[PDB]
Amino acid sequence: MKLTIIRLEKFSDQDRIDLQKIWPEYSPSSLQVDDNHRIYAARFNERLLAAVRVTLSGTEGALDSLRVREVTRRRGVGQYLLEEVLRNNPGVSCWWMADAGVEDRGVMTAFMQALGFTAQQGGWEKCS
Amino acid sequence: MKLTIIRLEKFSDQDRIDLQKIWPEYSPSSLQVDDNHRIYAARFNERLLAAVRVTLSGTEGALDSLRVREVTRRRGVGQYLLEEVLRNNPGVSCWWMADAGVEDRGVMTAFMQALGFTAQQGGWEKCS
Amino acid sequence: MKLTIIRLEKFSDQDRIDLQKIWPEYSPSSLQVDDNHRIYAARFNERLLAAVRVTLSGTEGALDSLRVREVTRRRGVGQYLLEEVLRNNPGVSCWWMADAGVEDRGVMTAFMQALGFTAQQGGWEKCS
Amino acid sequence: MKLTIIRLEKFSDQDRIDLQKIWPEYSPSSLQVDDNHRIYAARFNERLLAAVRVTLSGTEGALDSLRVREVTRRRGVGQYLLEEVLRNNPGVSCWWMADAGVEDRGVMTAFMQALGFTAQQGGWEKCS
Amino acid sequence: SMIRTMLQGKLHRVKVTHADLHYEGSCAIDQDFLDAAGILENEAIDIWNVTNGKRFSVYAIAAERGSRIISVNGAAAHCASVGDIVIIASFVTMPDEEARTWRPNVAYFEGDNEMKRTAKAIPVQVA
Amino acid sequence: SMIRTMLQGKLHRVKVTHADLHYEGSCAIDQDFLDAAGILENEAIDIWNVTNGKRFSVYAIAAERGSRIISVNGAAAHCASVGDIVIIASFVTMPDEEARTWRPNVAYFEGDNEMKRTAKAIPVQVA
Amino acid sequence: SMIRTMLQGKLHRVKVTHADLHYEGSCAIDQDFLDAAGILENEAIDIWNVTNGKRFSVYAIAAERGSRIISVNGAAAHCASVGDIVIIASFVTMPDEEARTWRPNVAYFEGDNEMKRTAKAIPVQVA
Amino acid sequence: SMIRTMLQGKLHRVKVTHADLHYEGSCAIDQDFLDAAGILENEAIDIWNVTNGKRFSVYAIAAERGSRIISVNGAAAHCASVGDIVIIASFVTMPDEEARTWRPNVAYFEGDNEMKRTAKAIPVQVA
Ligand SMILES: CC(=O)SCCNC(=O)CCNC(=O)[C@H](O)C(C)(C)COP(=O)(O)OP(=O)(O)OC[C@H]1O[C@@H](n2cnc3c(N)ncnc32)[C@H](O)[C@@H]1OP(=O)(O)O
Ligand SMILES: CC(=O)SCCNC(=O)CCNC(=O)[C@H](O)C(C)(C)COP(=O)(O)OP(=O)(O)OC[C@H]1O[C@@H](n2cnc3c(N)ncnc32)[C@H](O)[C@@H]1OP(=O)(O)O
Ligand SMILES: CC(=O)SCCNC(=O)CCNC(=O)[C@H](O)C(C)(C)COP(=O)(O)OP(=O)(O)OC[C@H]1O[C@@H](n2cnc3c(N)ncnc32)[C@H](O)[C@@H]1OP(=O)(O)O
Ligand SMILES: CC(=O)SCCNC(=O)CCNC(=O)[C@H](O)C(C)(C)COP(=O)(O)OP(=O)(O)OC[C@H]1O[C@@H](n2cnc3c(N)ncnc32)[C@H](O)[C@@H]1OP(=O)(O)O
Ligand SMILES: [Mg+2]
Ligand SMILES: [Mg+2]
Ligand SMILES: [Mg+2]
Ligand SMILES: [Mg+2]
Repeated sequence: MKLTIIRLEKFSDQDRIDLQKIWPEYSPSSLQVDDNHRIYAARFNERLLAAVRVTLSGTEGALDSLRVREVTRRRGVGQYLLEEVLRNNPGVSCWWMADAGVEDRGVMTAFMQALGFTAQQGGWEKCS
Repeated sequence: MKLTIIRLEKFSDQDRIDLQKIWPEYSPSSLQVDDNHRIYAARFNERLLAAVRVTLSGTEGALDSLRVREVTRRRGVGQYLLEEVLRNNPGVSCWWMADAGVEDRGVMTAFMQALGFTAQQGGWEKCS
Repeated sequence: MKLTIIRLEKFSDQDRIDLQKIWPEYSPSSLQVDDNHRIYAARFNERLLAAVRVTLSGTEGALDSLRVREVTRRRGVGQYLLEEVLRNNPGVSCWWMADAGVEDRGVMTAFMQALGFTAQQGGWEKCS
Repeated sequence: MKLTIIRLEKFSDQDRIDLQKIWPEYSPSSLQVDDNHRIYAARFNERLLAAVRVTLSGTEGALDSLRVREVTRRRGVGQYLLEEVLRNNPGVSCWWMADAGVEDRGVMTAFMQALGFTAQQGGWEKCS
Repeated sequence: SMIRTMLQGKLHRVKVTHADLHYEGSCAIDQDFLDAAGILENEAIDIWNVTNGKRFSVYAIAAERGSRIISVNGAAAHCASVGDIVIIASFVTMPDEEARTWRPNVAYFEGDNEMKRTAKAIPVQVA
Repeated sequence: SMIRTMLQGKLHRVKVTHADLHYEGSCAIDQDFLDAAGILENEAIDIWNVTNGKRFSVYAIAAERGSRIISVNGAAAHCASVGDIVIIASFVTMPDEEARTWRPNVAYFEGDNEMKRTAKAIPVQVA
Repeated sequence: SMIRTMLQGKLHRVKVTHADLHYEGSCAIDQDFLDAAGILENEAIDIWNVTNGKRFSVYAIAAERGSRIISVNGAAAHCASVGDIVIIASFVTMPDEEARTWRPNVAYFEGDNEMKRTAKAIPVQVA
Repeated sequence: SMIRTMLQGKLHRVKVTHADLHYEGSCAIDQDFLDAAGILENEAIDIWNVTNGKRFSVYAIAAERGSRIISVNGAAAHCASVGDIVIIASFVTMPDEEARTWRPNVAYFEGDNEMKRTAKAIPVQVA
């Protein structure tokens, strides 16, 4: 089906294969999910194309490990994924993403700016 | 069906809903129709798009309350409606339309001129 | 069917109606046909579009009354009709067409020249 | 089927008719084929379009009688035929083609150069 | 330089007068009708048959002016019969900026191919 | 000067709200939907019907803004029924060099023709 | 800058000589026939089958000059059989002003693909 | 200024790997295959199905390079099944003088979508 942003609470075997391609550096389990430690992913034609980890602390929220599969970059997947994460967590007024693990900080900055985030020391913030 | 100009002698419930959209200022009944007090309307795909009231006094005829739904303006509906009113009342040699209620007199004038009417004080005349 | 040049030996009722349109000045019978007095016509989609009378005297042949219906001029009907008349009468080495009844002699001349005929006094000749 | 390069070990009647068109100067039999004396041909839609004779002597190989039907020249048939002959005889490190019978040596040279062969006295060589 | 494909004109609900597999393949149309819709002799046209649902593409040829003929000829005669009601359309291409203001040539018919109205626009369909 | 034919835009999985053989032949589309996909009044469109598999080409006309109408009218009503789920596409032509960077106007729908998302690209399908 | 789609040429009532699903998809046409109708190798063509009513679009490839071949190959062989009588057409685009004077390249056939006539116009159909 | 429609390229006898009505409507093609035939993401393509005879037009989207995917998605999945052998073609337009020397981009496949050959011409079919 069309590109859809989902919150992953249980992983199918296909989700595990796909998550391994998105994040070869993690080996899940290792991916504990609960009410405040969420994984959102972008699904298209029965496959995951991108994922992000979200940590919620009420009005403050943190994003890490945002990656879109290289093969499908610059097609609006990353933008839609973050837009949907923000829309589905309307209680958060301040979002932080650290620059950890980012392969190309200048591309990340231009993406984050497109999404309304400000560049700060160590990462990006959107604190409406 | 294709755009068709009809003379309304009885109103269906759909005609009443549509006439309310064309003329929200009238609340019919209030619309008495008889041999000399006629309503012509433009119908397209089972809906009325425009209507006009005609008062006949033999060789003299009067038009009032000409309105085409804003959504479908500048597609020849108003022109066809008046053309057909004139063609279907060949005994009338002098037609009058007063400027009453007209929202934009300069647009009305340009329309009426396109239909062969002359601008006069208080309205428009075509008196062949 | 496609444009076809036929030699008419018997006339159907449809041929009579069509021949009347091609030649309103003749009223057939009046059109005697025999071995040396032939009528060739151009047929398209079950109707005659053009006709010509041919008189044969062995190695000499004469054409008269060539007319293509005005509605279908300048579409190669006249050319094909005469080409086929010439091809189907290979024994004739000298052809004559008189200028009788021709409505526009300059158009006729340009047509006849296109078909290899020379303009002479009183008509056109092709005498290979 | 699509253009395919085949090694001919037995000839159908159709292969004989086609080979006669490719090589009218040979009258097969006369075409002995065995392990070292091979005929490769280009087949397209159930017909042979081009053929070449190959003589193998281990690491040395010789080509003669290369001809593509004139009707289908400059459509990549000759190139594909020789490419496939070379690929299917990977043990040969030195190939020779003599200039015998070639109708237009300058066209042959430009073809052979396109295939990586060098022009020499009496023919063309590719000796990797 | 983005080019749009736009409805050029249409003959709305003409009736087929002739349909014959042996006539020369084409759709022959009264010249008056061609002029009203802006359709040219030899132009590609699409035919949508309201009676039987078939949709097919051919090319136009002229029929005698005033004959009211709509003749579906040749292989196309598999797709329509005498008395079928058809829509005949032609499409043109133009640049995007011209397409935005384009007005197609529409002609409407009733009865035995009597032309009732020509127009330059189709109204908006309301709820 | 090699010219490509490219998807201009599409309405993805809209539902047919009206289908009537007697309505004027066309597909009438809510003006908001036309704007989202970049489709013009009078433009040629292709319709691919997911419910019944039929594929047909017609032209667009406008329906009242906000009505959510997708009305398959005239002969086209042989090809779709009320409640069918369709994809409506328009194609444009442009030169090869422009085609390489072209981004189509895509709009996605759920429910009763509620527009959920607009986008400028379709992702890559992975194994 | 309004561009028309016009009949470029046609092969009228040629007979299919070969039809094989395993041959390379295309319609192969005697080069003499291509020349007569102005059809190019690799050009898109429409085929209208008078025998069975099927209408399909493919592309032309050349067959040996003088072979009289009309070979319907590959998937197209689902749409025609040996001995079927077909019309093969190609369409070009040109500006409106050129379209008005355009003359298509028509070639007519009888028997076993014997070319009987070439022409530059189709007559008017009369009542 | 007479413009021809020419075969741009083709994927000859690829096999459908996926066919799903619920996938986003399109035909997704391994990027290597698109490159070999010169087909662009978002370009209009025709699909001719050798297995079942169906002929349909859609648009291309990319599939992961090296996946060998040919995915017939959405409404198009009514027209093909997994394991069907299809020809996928794209057409471009160009002026007559360029068309005469045009060479299309052809790619040939066997087995499980293994690309065997690319070429720039189709041979002449002989008697
Ligand atoms: C274990 C771990 O995961 S640690 C985290 C590791 N993550 C990384 O290293 C990030 C790797 N990069 C990515 O995953 C992606 O490139 C992302 C997330 C930065 C962007 O995702 P995409 O889906 O490619 O971006 P998307 O198409 O939605 O872009 C939206 C906008 O961002 C901007 N943008 C995106 N990519 C770029 C680029 N390469 N250059 C410039 N601007 C860009 C543009 O404004 C673009 O809008 P536009 O295309 O209309 O111009
Ligand atoms: C209770 C009561 O009803 S009181 C009466 C209230 N009525 C009003 O206030 C009138 C409101 N306006 C309208 O209803 C319409 O705008 C009308 C009747 C004036 C025109 O109806 P339309 O269907 O839009 O006009 P139509 O498309 O037939 O126009 C015919 C010609 O008129 C002229 N014309 C129409 N609208 C305009 C315009 N906005 N500007 C300039 N000229 C115009 C043009 O010449 C046009 O021909 P063209 O399009 O070929 O250029
Ligand atoms: C009772 C009786 O019938 S008496 C005889 C009465 N006959 C007449 O008055 C003749 C009336 N005119 C006609 O019937 C026709 O106009 C004809 C016979 C002259 C020409 O027939 P058509 O079918 O129109 O001509 P056709 O299309 O075959 O023309 C062939 C060539 O002739 C020339 N030609 C034809 N018409 C014209 C013209 N109007 N102007 C200039 N050249 C012309 C052209 O070279 C043309 O070739 P092209 O179109 O490739 O340029
Ligand atoms: C009994 C006997 O057979 S004796 C042997 C007799 N043989 C001869 O006389 C050879 C007759 N000629 C031929 O058979 C053919 O013309 C051949 C074999 C030379 C070439 O075969 P073709 O299938 O036409 O060539 P092909 O299309 O594969 O050409 C490949 C390349 O060669 C070159 N080439 C081929 N033909 C020509 C030409 N006429 N001019 C210039 N270059 C050429 C080009 O580089 C071409 O690549 P390109 O088209 O991308 O430009
Ligand atoms: Mg992306
Ligand atoms: Mg209007
Ligand atoms: Mg003529
Ligand atoms: Mg060749």
